[PDB]
Amino acid sequence: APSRNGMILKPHFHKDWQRRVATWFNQPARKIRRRKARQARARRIAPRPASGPLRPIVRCPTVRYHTKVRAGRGFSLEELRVAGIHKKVARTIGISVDPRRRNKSTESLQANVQRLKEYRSKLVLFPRKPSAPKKGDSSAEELKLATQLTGPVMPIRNVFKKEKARVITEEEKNFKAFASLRMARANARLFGIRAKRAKEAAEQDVEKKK
Amino acid sequence: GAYKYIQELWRKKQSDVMRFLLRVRCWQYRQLSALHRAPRPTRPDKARRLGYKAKQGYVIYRIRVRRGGRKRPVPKGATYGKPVHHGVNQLKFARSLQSVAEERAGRHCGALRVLNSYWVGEDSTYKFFEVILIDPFHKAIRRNPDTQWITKPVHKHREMRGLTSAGRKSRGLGKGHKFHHTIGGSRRAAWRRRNTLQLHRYR
Amino acid sequence: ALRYPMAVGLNKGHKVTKNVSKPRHSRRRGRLTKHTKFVRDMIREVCGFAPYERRAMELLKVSKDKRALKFIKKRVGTHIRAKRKREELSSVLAAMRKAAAK
Amino acid sequence: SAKAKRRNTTGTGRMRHLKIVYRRFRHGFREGTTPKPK
Amino acid sequence: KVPPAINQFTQVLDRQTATQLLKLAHKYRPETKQEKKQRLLARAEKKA
Amino acid sequence: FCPTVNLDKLWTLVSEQTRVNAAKNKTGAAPIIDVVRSGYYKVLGKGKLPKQPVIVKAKFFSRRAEEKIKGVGGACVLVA
RNA sequence: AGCGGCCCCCGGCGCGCCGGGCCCGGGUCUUCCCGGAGUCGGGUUGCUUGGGAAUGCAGCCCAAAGCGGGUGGUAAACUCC
RNA sequence: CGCGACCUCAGAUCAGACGUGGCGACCCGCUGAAUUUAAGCAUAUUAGUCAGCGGAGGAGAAGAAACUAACCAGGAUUCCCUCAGUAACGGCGAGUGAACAGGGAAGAGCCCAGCGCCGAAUCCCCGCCCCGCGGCGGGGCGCGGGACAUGUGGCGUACGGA
Ligand SMILES: [Mg+2]
Ligand SMILES: [Mg+2]
Ligand SMILES: [Mg+2]
Ligand SMILES: [Mg+2]
Ligand SMILES: [Mg+2]
Ligand SMILES: [Mg+2]
Ligand SMILES: [Mg+2]
Ligand SMILES: [Mg+2]
Ligand SMILES: [Mg+2]
Ligand SMILES: [Mg+2]
Ligand SMILES: [Mg+2]
Ligand SMILES: [Mg+2]
Ligand SMILES: [Mg+2]
Ligand SMILES: [Mg+2]
Ligand SMILES: [Mg+2]
Repeated sequence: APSRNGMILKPHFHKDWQRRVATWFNQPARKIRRRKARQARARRIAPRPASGPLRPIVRCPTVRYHTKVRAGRGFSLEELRVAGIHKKVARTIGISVDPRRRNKSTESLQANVQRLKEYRSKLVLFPRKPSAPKKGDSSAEELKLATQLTGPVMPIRNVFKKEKARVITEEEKNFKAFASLRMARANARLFGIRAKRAKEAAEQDVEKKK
Repeated sequence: GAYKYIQELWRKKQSDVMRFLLRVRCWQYRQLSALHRAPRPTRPDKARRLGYKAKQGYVIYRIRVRRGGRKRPVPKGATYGKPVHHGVNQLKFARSLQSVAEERAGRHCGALRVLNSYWVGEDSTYKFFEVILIDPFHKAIRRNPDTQWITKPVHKHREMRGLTSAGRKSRGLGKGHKFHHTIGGSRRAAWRRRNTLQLHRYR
Repeated sequence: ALRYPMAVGLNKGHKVTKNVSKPRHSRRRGRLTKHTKFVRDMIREVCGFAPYERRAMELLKVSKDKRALKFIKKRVGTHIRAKRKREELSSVLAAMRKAAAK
Repeated sequence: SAKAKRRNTTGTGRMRHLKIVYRRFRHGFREGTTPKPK
Repeated sequence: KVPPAINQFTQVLDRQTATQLLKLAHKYRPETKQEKKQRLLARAEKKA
Repeated sequence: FCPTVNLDKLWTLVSEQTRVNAAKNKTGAAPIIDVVRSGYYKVLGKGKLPKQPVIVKAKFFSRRAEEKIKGVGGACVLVA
């Protein structure tokens, strides 16, 4: 039974909502369990970074997040090859791989390539056993710095550009932005039907010629 | 090799050859019992393709099962209730005959655990399937690293729970714009978190 | 002049340069190798043809094309599969005429 | 019938075998040995 | 009415050829078990 | 998705060094203002704006907004 | 209360000593596979779904192909992606 | 007219293993309502819910695309926030009702068959010697039995590759 000028509402309580309620009373213990697990893992993997392997750069899909950049899941097998790395040992260095990916550009590829090459510069690989065969670092650096990193590795951050001031020429003052947009929508809308009436016009031009 | 030539053959289930054979075997099996053991397969390639290796510890049974739908089991019709639910005849059970057959064999043979199955015959009122079974405690299977996954206490009675190829179909599992239930793992679990209210502390 | 990068029309999009390489020829599935072809045409002479496609080859000798397609479409399903099939069965009759009339 | 269940359950009578299983789990189902002599 | 592709497994040989055929192939039989052990013994013994 | 903005609330995307160092040194400075950086796509002509020859970059424009800018002695630029 | 003490057992983490296994990598040419059937798929029916000229599931009928097959949220044909 | 075989098929207090029943808060699969709301009621809602029958573990299930998308593109599954009381369904009436993208917890990928090469290069049981024996294993010698060519093991599975 309604009354003077309120809202109309539709609440979703006509079921038995009451056997199935959920309390967030275990919120802190859930936090506490994780730390002791998150610490202990990093103690298990002693010098290795706690966050995990390295992850790549990846742009976000849609028109809304068209512009931003984030961290992905795996380097592709194309871009590894360019670095000269095998898809089997990389998992052991700390490198991530997903082979479901593609590449439909070149400027994406060169960036993640240049990321990998800095990585192996800043890497440190211990020898298995005291002998020092190929790709085994010197004891000097191997003792000084052998410690974990805190947080992610080579973090992703969105850079911007700075187009400096410049003088406005006349080629720009005499540009008609709005009208060009309106023309553009139109041509994309009538691109097909024009040709079809034109083709039919030309397919009767033969009748005019015959 | 040869298992290919055989394969394209069985894809032609209407030539004079296969019409002959199947008509002949259904005669035969129809005379035997409802459940009996077979010594060896009738579709060897298919069985190899599901995971039948030819060693001792693997088994083949054959099964008969009657066709049709499901009559609502009650007295003389007369379901006591709404007009929507006066339905007794044009009703269609929610699992396939193939998975039904696996179930009988699992219940009759309790130690033996069930791998998968396939089709070999058809008739007006019967339909015949073969079923592939395993003995877990035979040492040939215990000592082989690549098939002792099933000697764990967890892969009991797969047929009773929907975990073969023929059981996984009826549940409805997939990834796309077509399923959207079973996002959790199953229909119940989706129903829960959607019809479950979450009351935080602070709000 | 002074064309800018529009965001709409026939030619839109933040412009880039493409890379070109081998494709994932996982996309090369369902293609016809010679050894596999030797199989299917061998089994064809051994087992033979089915009754509906047999019924159809009558209509095609008498050049009743339209009815052939509709029969097959009822008896199979989709328009496409029918169109492909009708052309196969015609080629079958071609070798027949080619082989016999000499 | 909740009541009808709870009058005959696993926890109602003697449990003359489970009572020790609980005591044996607490050490690891050891067997075949003794403590140190004296 | 038995079709031919099955029927051709009833047009078979007679006595006089099958004996010649079996009598021949009895010379080209595979390696018997423990005829194989002897073979290996003698074979890897040839390293001296 | 098309977040909108007017002209009055445009010089606030940039700091105060910019707007003051313009109208100064008399080179034809005419700074550059990206809206897609600060989370906006289309430009709208609600208000007015003070006399400096600014440049703007945005995906879309409106008719009156394009006018006011050229009226003050600036320009408009499109991007993808 | 205490980076307090004494005793007993069970842990695991690593260095020694024989046994047996394994002789097991990566850059330029010719062949291979194009791969899993009463199954996809299509009709008609019944239950279900937000899924609407049929989301999903099952019965009965018909029943495939191999530069093919599926998807591309309005039925159908013709074509490009 | 005795032996080899399987179409095959029964028997034994034969030697050696196994399954059944119980609890059932959390989990998986089937089956499955009426009160009630609509100020009446028959579709709808209550509800894929109570009751009912099965089957388990310390978690279970799902799971490494016959995907999402239309972007300068992402990239197994699972839980949280949000998208959202929205798009859509509906005696278009009472009423119902999701997904993607974005940010986080955690993060790990891999085997077969079929094509194809390798003197079946492979497995089980009894016998004897030696270590080890209370989660019955290892090493060696038996012209000792058996399964297997109606296909056992090594190389190798679309990450496109081999
Ligand atoms: Mg009020
Ligand atoms: Mg179907
Ligand atoms: Mg409903
Ligand atoms: Mg039980
Ligand atoms: Mg009422
Ligand atoms: Mg009332
Ligand atoms: Mg009433
Ligand atoms: Mg009703
Ligand atoms: Mg309902
Ligand atoms: Mg219940
Ligand atoms: Mg599991
Ligand atoms: Mg809102
Ligand atoms: Mg509902
Ligand atoms: Mg998401
Ligand atoms: Mg994290």
